[PDB]
Order: sequence, then C-alpha cells, then structure tokens
Amino acid sequence: YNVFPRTLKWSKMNLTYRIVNYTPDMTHSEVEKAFKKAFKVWSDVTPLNFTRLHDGIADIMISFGIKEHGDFYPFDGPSGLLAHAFPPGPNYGGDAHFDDDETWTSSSKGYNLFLVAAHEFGHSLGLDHSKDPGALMFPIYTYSHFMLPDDDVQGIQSLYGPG
Amino acid sequence: YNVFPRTLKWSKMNLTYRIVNYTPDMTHSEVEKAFKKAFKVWSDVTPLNFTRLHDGIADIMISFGIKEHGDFYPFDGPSGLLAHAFPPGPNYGGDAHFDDDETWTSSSKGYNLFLVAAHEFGHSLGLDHSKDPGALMFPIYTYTFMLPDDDVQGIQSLYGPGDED
Ligand SMILES: CNC(=O)[C@@H](NC(=O)c1ccc(-c2ccc(Cl)cc2)o1)C1CCCCC1
Ligand SMILES: [Ca+2]
Ligand SMILES: [Ca+2]
Ligand SMILES: [Ca+2]
Ligand SMILES: [Ca+2]
Ligand SMILES: [Ca+2]
Ligand SMILES: [Ca+2]
Ligand SMILES: [Zn+2]
Ligand SMILES: [Zn+2]
Ligand SMILES: [Zn+2]
Ligand SMILES: [Zn+2]
Repeated sequence: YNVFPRTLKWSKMNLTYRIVNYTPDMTHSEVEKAFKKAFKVWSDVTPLNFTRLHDGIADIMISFGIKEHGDFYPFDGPSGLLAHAFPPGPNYGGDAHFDDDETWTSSSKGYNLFLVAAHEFGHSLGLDHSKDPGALMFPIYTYSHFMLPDDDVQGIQSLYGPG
Repeated sequence: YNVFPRTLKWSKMNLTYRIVNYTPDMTHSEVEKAFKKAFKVWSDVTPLNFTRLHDGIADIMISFGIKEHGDFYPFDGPSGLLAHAFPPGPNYGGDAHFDDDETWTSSSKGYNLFLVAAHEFGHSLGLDHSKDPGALMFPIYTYTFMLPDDDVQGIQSLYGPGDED
C-alpha cells in the first residue's frame, strides 16, 4: 500500500523565495522589508537560510490574490481568511498567498503584513497551528519589536534543530 | 506547538459526508446504500465513524459531474477516468467526484458504484494507490466483498484498528 507522504520538513537548509507581485497598500520596499523580517524570525533560531530570487521558480513563491486565485482555495473578501500557505514539498509546496481584499500595513491599521507572513512562513516550513494562545502559530490574529515565543521556537527546532 | 503530521490523515475520528447530487443511473436509495456500504468498509477496520449530512459543509463532499466540474482534474466523457478523490486536508480535501458520463450501477454491469466509492474513500482517508493487484487501492477497476489485507494494513497504519473484535 501507499499513503500520501507529508514532507514534514524541507530536506534542505537553503531555501529560496520570490515575491511574485505586490499589494497596493504598501510600498515595494515596505513589502520586501516585512517579508525579509518574517523569514529572519525562523532563520534566527534554526540552520535555515533564505535567499530572495527575482525571477523564475523559488521554493517559496509569495503572492497576493483575491477570491479564486489559481489553487481552488479561494479567499473570501475583507476579513475572515487572511492568508494561507502550503506545507513543504514540490510545486505549490511552501508557497504563501495573501488575500489582497485585506488592508495590509507596516503598522496597526489593518493587518500587519510582517506578523501574518511570519505566521504563514511557519506553515511553509512545516508547522501546524498551536493551541497556546500566546504562540505566533495560534490561528487567531492579534497585534515595534517582535520576539518569537518559546512555543514556536520549540516547534520549529523540533523539525530543524537550533542554529 | 504542533508540527504537520508525518502522513496526510484526518486528525479526528468522527467524519461527516454529504451526497451533494445524484447520478441519473440509479435511485437515490441505491446511491445512498452504495455509499453507506463503502464507508462501512473502512469504519469496520479502524476507529473511524461516518455521519451523513443532508446539506451544509461535510468533511467528505460527494458529487457527480462531467468534464470541467470545479477543480484541476476535469473528467473525459465515457470510459477512461471514472472518479477521483482528494487526500485529507482543508476545503476540498476528502472530497470525492464521480464522472457522470460513466454508467453507474448496483450490479456487475457498467461500474459498480459501491466498489468505485470504497476505493475513492480510501483516497479521501489518506491512501494512495497500491501495487498489490488484489488490493482495493489497486488503480485499475475490476468487479467482485472483503477488504483485502494490503488495504487493511494501509488504513490501520494511519488510524489504528479501532475495536479488533
Ligand atoms: C476503467 N478505468 C479505470 O480503471 C481508471 N480508474 C479510475 O479512474 C478509478 C477510480 C476508482 C477506481 C478503482 C480501482 C480499483 C478498484 Cl478495485 C475499484 C475502483 O478506478 C484508471 C485506469 C488506468 C489509468 C488511470 C484511470
Ligand atoms: Ca513551492
Ligand atoms: Ca479575507
Ligand atoms: Ca489590499
Ligand atoms: Ca470518464
Ligand atoms: Ca472536504
Ligand atoms: Ca451517468
Ligand atoms: Zn492560495
Ligand atoms: Zn495559520
Ligand atoms: Zn473533481
Ligand atoms: Zn484511485
């Protein structure tokens, strides 16, 4: 027999990502900075490294879309679903999609892109939702400096080990 | 904290299903019985329970359709692809689609809905195809029921045996 195997973790430490397109709500540089900082959340406590590609295929393809956007997991307009990401694997595996019917910001006016991305990239690296209300990986959004909670540190190091 | 399960499986033992629509080929009662019997194939050898919903959102949505029917796996008219089902997961995960350009039966003619459904539900629960030509999860249709051991071992590797007796 065969079951559907789940790439619990990336079998490689050096991963690439690409920002495929951009939300209207923030400057290109603000978006790039938020995503860079969201990966650094994870790379800071593991041996994982992330390098940005500007074209072609990367392990982690990042994009903004609305409603049905090419994976049959449609978004739902403002509020509700904010973003989703696929667990590690080929093709859509690892990819992160953000609902461009939300208002994204570098601040508190709408949804903080950095924080949601940080959460999403946790899914891209193999983490599930946490039960701990204080965990970044908790399924509920809440809003200058960010410290990865111990619950998330333990979860990700259980997959990849410490840096 | 939680890491993604090693294998694609449902994290709860109580699952729901919904028959969204019906083939022209069989009565509602015939279709209902075939699907009920197909779920029992798997509930009998695990701790899984399946409850039917008449509407709303179920874990396993069952529908008949033809050609393009709302996913990346369009059917192809009579013959060829008969049906497919998505592995455990959010939204369409678990869902099972039957090509309504086929002839569905409760006999040995055409395609026996019960047998194709039991196979599809194996996919809905996290089984891929087997290389064992006697397995229910073997990828080619043949008409015959007792769940083969290759499939029992497969499904129990995921969910355990439930009550062994
Ligand atoms: C006659 N058509 C088929 O057998 C095609 N089968 C299916 O689409 C399909 C879905 C369910 C099954 C199936 C497989 C084995 C058993 Cl014991 C019962 C049902 O098969 C298959 C044929 C090989 C190429 C892929 C599609
Ligand atoms: Ca990818
Ligand atoms: Ca939304
Ligand atoms: Ca927007
Ligand atoms: Ca067909
Ligand atoms: Ca479903
Ligand atoms: Ca038909
Ligand atoms: Zn998406
Ligand atoms: Zn999440
Ligand atoms: Zn389909
Ligand atoms: Zn199959």
